[PDB]
Amino acid sequence: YMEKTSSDYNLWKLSSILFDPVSYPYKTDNDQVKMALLKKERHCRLTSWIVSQIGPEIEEKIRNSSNEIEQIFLYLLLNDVVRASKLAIESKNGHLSVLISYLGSNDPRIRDLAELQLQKWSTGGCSIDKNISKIYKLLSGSPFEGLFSLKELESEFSWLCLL
Amino acid sequence: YQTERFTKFSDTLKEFKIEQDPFNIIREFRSAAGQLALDLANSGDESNVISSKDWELEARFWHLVELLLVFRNADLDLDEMELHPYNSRGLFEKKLMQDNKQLYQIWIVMVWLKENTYVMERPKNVPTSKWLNSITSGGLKSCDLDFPLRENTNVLDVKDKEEDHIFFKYIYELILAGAIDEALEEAKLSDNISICMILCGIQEYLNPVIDTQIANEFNTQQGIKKHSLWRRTVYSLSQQAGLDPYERAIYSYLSGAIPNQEVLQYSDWESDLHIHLNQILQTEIENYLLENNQVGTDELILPLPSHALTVQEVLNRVASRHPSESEHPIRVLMASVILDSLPSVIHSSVEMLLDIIDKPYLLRIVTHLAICLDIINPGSVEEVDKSKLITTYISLLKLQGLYENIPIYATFLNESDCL
Repeated sequence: YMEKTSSDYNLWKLSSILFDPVSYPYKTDNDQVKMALLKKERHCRLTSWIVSQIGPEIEEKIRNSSNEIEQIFLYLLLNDVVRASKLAIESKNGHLSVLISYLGSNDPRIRDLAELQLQKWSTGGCSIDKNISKIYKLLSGSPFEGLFSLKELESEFSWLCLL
Repeated sequence: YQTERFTKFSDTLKEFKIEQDPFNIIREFRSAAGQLALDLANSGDESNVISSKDWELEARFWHLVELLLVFRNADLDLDEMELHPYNSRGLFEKKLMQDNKQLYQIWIVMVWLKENTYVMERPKNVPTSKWLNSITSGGLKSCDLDFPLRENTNVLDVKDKEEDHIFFKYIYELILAGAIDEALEEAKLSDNISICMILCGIQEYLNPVIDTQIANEFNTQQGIKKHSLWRRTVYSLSQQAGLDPYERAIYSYLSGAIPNQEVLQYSDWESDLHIHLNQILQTEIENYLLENNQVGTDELILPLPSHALTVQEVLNRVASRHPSESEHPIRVLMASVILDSLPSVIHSSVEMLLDIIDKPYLLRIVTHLAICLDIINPGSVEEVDKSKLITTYISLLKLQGLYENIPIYATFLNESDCL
């Protein structure tokens, strides 16, 4: 009963995503499993939706960037791991590219390793590119909660974008 | 003393015929050959280094035989795996390896190949930290692996490149040897965190919670969901020059590809064969996944070859690429075992007694193999062929003056009457 364009529709939709029960049609070995799947599903819809909202903001920002690694980061802002990986590849940033492929697997090894690399840089590290550090911070799993913190991006992005 | 040898093999046969499982025979044959490999090797005339390698080779042969015949013959059929589409790629990979024995065999063989791969000693005096020389000279505006790729390699100090070479070569040897854990340890400890991270992409995704049927092996999700991507990402990385040839080699191996010429030129029969079975395997898995819609279209970034070779053909190609090595008589048996065309080759080398007599190991090995085969698989080798083989080997037991242990070999014919 509402226009898919109206902000109202956004309110009701987001509210549906977070609160309305999800159903998972396929039968599951035990029920704690079910619970886990339901969590993944909900998470995926929420994050697809957030990407729907922040979409144009970021696309504008990518339009105006003059630096490739920054673009790679912005593609990560749209939760597009693959195009980040691709641009990395293309802009000859290959290792990063590989690293990028981890974003969204929650591999704690990779997490503590990324954080480690960041401390080593932030203790000497004569110079590290401003956006590579941002990407590593994403791999760290705690991008504001941190000591190389993206919190300052508070002033450059929609709160929703950082969330 | 060493002219004891036949005893050892004979000895093993004694023990078997007397505790009246037969796979132990071969296991012992292996150990026996290996023990002998050590003897001729340690202190020796440089005429012995040759027959020493022919013993090490002997040993590897017995091992390969054990592995394959154990899997093929101790086949008592277990329970089928019932997947759902919601299941992770990890499970589908597992299912594939369960259901397709032809392909698991390829795995077995690769495992054997790795087992017997040489790895250099761990590099000493490794530096405190990565690219330290470039950092110290000033001129690394970014400390990330991709920086000198973004703009001319002139950025990296010579010594740094030289060290990256030492590292990537060592990691590569470890990867070809199956030493993945050691490779991750080296990456971690040598301040190559990002490379380590690259090595972590090797695993397909599993979630113990969803993929119930492995909620035993795992307590936590692991492995990476967008693997077809990972794989193209790595392969593309592998094709990007201005990287050390061993690093590119690594990424080649990981993507199921064939490493660059600079590295491949130094690979031997075993190494090369390994590389190409790896390729078969990788291709076959990814195809298995496509036939079950467990690959997402977004991830097909790049073209990788889809057509798997057959083990037959890989062998033929690797053969023509390494003729000398290929033609070595125990490595022919190695291949014969791999393809199962084994009694096939027995009857063959049998007719070569009717330049097999010139090399000493051969006539022995074929005989003991034939014995093992008919023990494990009654019927395996033609009755006649057993007769002919033992006949000729026995007459050598006579020429060696070891009549003592001839009855043991007799225990396979009524022809024995004639002794």
